[PDB]
Amino acid sequence: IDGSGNFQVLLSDRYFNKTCGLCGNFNIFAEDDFMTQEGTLTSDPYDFANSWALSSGEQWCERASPPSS
Amino acid sequence: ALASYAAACAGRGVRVAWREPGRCELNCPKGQVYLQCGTPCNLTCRSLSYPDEECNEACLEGCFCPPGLYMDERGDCVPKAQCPCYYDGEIFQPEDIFSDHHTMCYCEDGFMHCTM
Amino acid sequence: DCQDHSFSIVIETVQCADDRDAVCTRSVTVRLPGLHNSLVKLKHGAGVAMDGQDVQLPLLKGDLRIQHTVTASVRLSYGEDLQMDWDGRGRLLVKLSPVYAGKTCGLCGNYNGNQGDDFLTPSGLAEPRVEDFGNAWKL
Amino acid sequence: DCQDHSFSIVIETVQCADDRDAVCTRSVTVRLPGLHNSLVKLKHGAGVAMDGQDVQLPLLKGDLRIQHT
Amino acid sequence: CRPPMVKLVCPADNLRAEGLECTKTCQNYDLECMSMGCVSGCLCPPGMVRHENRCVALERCPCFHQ
Ligand SMILES: *[C@@H]1O[C@H](CO)[C@@H](O)[C@H](O)[C@H]1NC(C)=O
Ligand SMILES: *[C@@H]1O[C@H](CO)[C@@H](O)[C@H](O)[C@H]1NC(C)=O
Ligand SMILES: [Ca+2]
Ligand SMILES: [Ca+2]
Repeated sequence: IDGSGNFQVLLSDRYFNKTCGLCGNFNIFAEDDFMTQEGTLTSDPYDFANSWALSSGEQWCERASPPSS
Repeated sequence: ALASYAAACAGRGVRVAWREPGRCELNCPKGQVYLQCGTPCNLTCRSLSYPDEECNEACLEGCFCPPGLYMDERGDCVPKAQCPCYYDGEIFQPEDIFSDHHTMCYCEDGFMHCTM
Repeated sequence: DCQDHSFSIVIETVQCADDRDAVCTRSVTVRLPGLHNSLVKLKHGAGVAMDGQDVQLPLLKGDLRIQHTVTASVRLSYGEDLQMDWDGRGRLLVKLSPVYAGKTCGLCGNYNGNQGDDFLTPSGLAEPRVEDFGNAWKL
Repeated sequence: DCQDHSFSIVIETVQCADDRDAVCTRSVTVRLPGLHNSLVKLKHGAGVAMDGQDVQLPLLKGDLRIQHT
Repeated sequence: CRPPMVKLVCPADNLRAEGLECTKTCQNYDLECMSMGCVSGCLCPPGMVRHENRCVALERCPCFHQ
């Protein structure tokens, strides 16, 4: 994390074609990295990225929507 | 007998009040408004899930709700974006998800947003 | 019933909550050969729909009764033996009289006293795993 | 219709209010040969019963619509 | 539609006909198959069951242990 608040992660080789999270699967092809948690593929960013939310007791979350501005 | 005449007049365009405290005023249930013509093509949460069926209605003098709200299935008119979603026969609930084998559907506001 | 063919219950499940392991049930459909040939779907709300037509409760027929309950649910009944409960959000209970004491083939198992043979497939042998157990009752 | 036989309407009237001249109407039955042979009964409440079985509104069929207003 | 067995589409009275929705394989043969309504399609004749490739004689589909 910088002074500005920018995040960065650097993974290794032994996780090729195995990572699954929001930074997308780790593969050479750059066209199939919006696969939802159910295993299917979509095109909508928010439909893809609302499937990876985590809830923890007190904190409950709704469905996020793109800003209309 | 009085209201039959008033209804006959309205078919010819004449609007008339004829109702005062001391006669048969509609005694509308609480949470609703007696207000005159309100062109009902909404005020039911069904109309939100099916937005493309029809809208050609005349004036009716019914019970309605303030212009920010909708009526619930069981009869209350409190909800705004708290009222359920309708789908192929069934009835779902705000913030629900399901995925059988073909489609992925959730429901935000009063509509579905099925994909696939 | 699996012996005299007097009823059959079939459930439909679909996955909820955008997650790998959360799988729910939508609807239950009951079949009663005594009532000619009746299909009585039970839907996600409190809905009942016999032979395709949504109906308004309570319902009375030759030996069948459907009716609301106090706590906003349904209650299907048949003559003195069968009984069901179903409230919207996938929670079904099914009571059954001692008349069908050993004659039942389904995902609930036959109805004798031993729980040691409850993974019994339609072929005849009992499985050791639960995964291969339920892949045998697909339609 | 009486010329092509497309529909037929019948009303049932009974006496009310324990008097000589107070007569009312209870129910209406409509027969539509277009819908095979459908009998729709309109009852003293707001209830509707098609072919003996009550229905819950709204109803949609071939060209037939019944709904609360 | 495709040989060597005959095809039916629908009688469509109130939809009892067993269409493509209910194809008796050698795992579903005895089960209480559902029927949402007749759908026009293709099927092997009644004295037959489908296997992974096509429909092969009833007396030769395996019985499944684990
Ligand atoms: C990633 O793994 C899956 C499953 O093993 C495989 O089908 C796919 O071909 C792999 N992708 C690459 C680029 O090797
Ligand atoms: C309902 O439809 C009327 C017709 O135009 C419209 O004026 C109104 O804003 C709509 N919504 C409500 C809540 O009345
Ligand atoms: Ca990728
Ligand atoms: Ca047992």
